[PDB]
Amino acid sequence: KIEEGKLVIWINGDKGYNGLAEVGKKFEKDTGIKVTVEHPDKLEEKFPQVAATGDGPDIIFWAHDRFGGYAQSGLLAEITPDKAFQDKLYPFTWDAVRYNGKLIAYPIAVEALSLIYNKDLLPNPPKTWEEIPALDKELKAKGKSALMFNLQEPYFTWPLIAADGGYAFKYENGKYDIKDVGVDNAGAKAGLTFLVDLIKNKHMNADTDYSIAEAAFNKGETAMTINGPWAWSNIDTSKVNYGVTVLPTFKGQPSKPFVGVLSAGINAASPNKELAKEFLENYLLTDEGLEAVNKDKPLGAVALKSYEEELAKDPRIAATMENAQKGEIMPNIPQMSAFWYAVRTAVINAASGRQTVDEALKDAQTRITK
Ligand SMILES: OC[C@H]1O[C@H](O[C@H]2[C@H](O)[C@@H](O)[C@@H](O[C@H]3[C@H](O)[C@@H](O)[C@@H](O[C@H]4[C@H](O)[C@@H](O)[C@@H](O)O[C@@H]4CO)O[C@@H]3CO)O[C@@H]2CO)[C@H](O)[C@@H](O)[C@@H]1O
Repeated sequence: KIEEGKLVIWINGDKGYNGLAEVGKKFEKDTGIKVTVEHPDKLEEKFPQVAATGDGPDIIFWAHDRFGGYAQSGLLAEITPDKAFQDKLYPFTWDAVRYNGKLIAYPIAVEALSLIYNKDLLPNPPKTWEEIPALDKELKAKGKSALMFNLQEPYFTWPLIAADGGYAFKYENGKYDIKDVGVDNAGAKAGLTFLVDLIKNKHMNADTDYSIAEAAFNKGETAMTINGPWAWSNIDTSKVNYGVTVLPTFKGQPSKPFVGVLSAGINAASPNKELAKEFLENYLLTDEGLEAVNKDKPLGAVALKSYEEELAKDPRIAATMENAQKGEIMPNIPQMSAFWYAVRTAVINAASGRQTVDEALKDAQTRITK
């Protein structure tokens, strides 16, 4: 089901697909081949399924953490750029899309969660997690709340779990040791207990998801939320007077978000590798290609140095870079998806009272290490 002569791109629904569509149109305008951009639900799970058949998109966008597993299944072409092109992007973004010494994708953007706050309702954001219960009780007196964020997805809670010492896989020599997993140590247990105490004492609800939290913030019902740059767009249309700052510390330690590098990989089963390379290197990864996407939903701190130089004056980009620096670049090993599924279950079970914190995280460590 090759087709040929066209490009099909999958990208997640939260990202600037309509912008990327613009960039596709221009490529189609001066090259003649059509580019259809789609955003299937559950594309990152679908990809290893369809592309296994020899079908699916020519180009697949997702954070880099999924890209080791795809590479291990031989689903991605090795990419090949001259030293000149490589010099156009930041080096650490290349490291993230290397699997077994090979490059498996092009880096586009560096993503890190920030604290987003309603300046009108809250001139100074808290410096610490510990001062959030008190802040909530003040605000509830006026029918507002302190903080709502998506609790269904472990990506949003990880920064608190990691803060006092939790980790995914220990980095040994050049390897991650997949048997040394830090989701059940004292640091992780401290962080998840805190969150669970926030819910027990009605400072937020176990059921809050991405939509609930986004609506509460953008209507001015909650003073704070935790999200990444793709969310800024929807806030601007609400005209809420917002700032974007460092995440609060916990026990004196910085919150530590897992940093994701938005990457684009070429399906090894594509009859269109050359057209794919062309589109990416010469259309998308230019100041003009990147701004068209950014205009639709912001990318974050972008991998292309020339555009980042223009973006870096923005205090939002500055905050994004400050949280990224306190955080850690995710592994891209195949075991990352196993990690995520276990942790997701642990958080949801702990937050809902189905399990104690200690039970939840012990299960997760057992599930991850086999
Ligand atoms: O089991 C039901 C759930 O399973 C599916 O979600 C899985 C994904 O398949 C895994 O890849 C992983 O997801 C990670 C993701 O790989 C990682 O990048 C990060 O995702 C960010 C993204 O970087 C960022 O750009 C923005 O889009 O937000 C994403 C988080 O929403 O974190 C994810 C973990 O939160 O793990 C999940 C299970 O957690 C399926 O897609 C789900 O819809 C389903 O709930």
